[PDB]
Amino acid sequence: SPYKTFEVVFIVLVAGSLSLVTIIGNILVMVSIKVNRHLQTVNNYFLFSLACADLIIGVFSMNLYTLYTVIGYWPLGPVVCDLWLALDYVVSNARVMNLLIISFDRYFCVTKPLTYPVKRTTKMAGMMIAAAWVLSFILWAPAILFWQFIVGVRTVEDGECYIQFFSNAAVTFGTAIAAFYLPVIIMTVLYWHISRASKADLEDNWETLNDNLKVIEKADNAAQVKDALTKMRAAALDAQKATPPKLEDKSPDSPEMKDFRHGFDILVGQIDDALKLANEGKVKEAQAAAEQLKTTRNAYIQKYLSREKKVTRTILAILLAFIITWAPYNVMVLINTFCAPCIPNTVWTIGYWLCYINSTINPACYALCNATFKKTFKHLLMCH
Ligand SMILES: C[N+]1(C)[C@@H]2C[C@@H](OC(=O)[C@H](CO)c3ccccc3)C[C@H]1[C@@H]1O[C@@H]12
Ligand SMILES: [Hg+2]
Ligand SMILES: [Hg+2]
Ligand SMILES: [Hg+2]
Repeated sequence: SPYKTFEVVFIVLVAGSLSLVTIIGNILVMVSIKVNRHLQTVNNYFLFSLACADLIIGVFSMNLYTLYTVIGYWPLGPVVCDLWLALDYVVSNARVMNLLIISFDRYFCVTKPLTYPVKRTTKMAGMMIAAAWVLSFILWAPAILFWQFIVGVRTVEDGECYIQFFSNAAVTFGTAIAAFYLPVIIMTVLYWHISRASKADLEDNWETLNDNLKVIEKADNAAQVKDALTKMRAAALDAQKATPPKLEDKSPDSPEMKDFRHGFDILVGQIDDALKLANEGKVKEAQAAAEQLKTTRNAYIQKYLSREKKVTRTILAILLAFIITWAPYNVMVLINTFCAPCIPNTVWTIGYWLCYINSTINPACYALCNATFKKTFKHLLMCH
């Protein structure tokens, strides 16, 4: 049997690789926040706790589950089985309520801007996270570890490992409704109000100008400099015709409004001088003209202040990675209520692993898309 042996070797290598990636990715996130004060924001306190739960899944949950399935039975005894099940459900429950914290915290920043942001400190973020881990422990740990003593008998036979009060299929489904389906519904409606609040005009023109200015700096060919120069110049004219939040509410004839438009008139003059050199053949000099643009922009940035579009996109990615990876297991629980043979044990293992995969791809939802995390990752990996 040369094939059944290769499947075991393939599974061990794939499981060990996923566990290793989950460990490294989440440690890099947690260490980056600790060593860089620029990453010590309220949002990253919630991501630190999220990466903290993902690290426990990669270290304990993934490895103990791989040993369980490869050997074919539970070899570590009943005590370690209860501790593993309790740790798995508490850490998972803390993740779900962590996503609820991120969703509600973002909801009150767009619906209560005159009240909530001033109440949004790292001490409040630490208390909400601490309360989430305490509530998760109280909900799952005593029931998983001590239900056998309440009923007075341990029905989990030797070599088996499962939650004892889940012997009733309807009980498992009620758990799926309260611990997964209801939270996902809440996070979906919360995001629906987030994207509708994002869907005012001054932030859209200034963000387009700054984003296309970076594209010129890191452009590989001549098509990326032409598209960025035109789309930025279009956004610069729409940002010039509008009035910024100026002090004292000054008329268009004021020296503040005249010099504000004059700052954009200098920028368009340098943009067309960069567009010229890009067509003369000095595409490298047009990229050197972007530094002159960044100087003029910085010389007249005192009239303006938004990365909130990226923040909303980041939350959606974190929520979708949670829904997509945890949905297959929960529909198996639903089908299990009326047809247990409809879900083979191989399908159960796959659905259980997909939930673990949520911890693997979670850092890639935000860390590999944020400019500050990338710079800190490079610094953590270079040899001093
Ligand atoms: C570690 N898991 C893979 C186990 C199986 C799944 O369980 C669930 O999806 C249920 C809701 O049906 C759930 C339990 C606790 C917290 C959140 C969800 C995902 C997580 C959770 O700890 C268990
Ligand atoms: Hg941790
Ligand atoms: Hg933790
Ligand atoms: Hg992702």
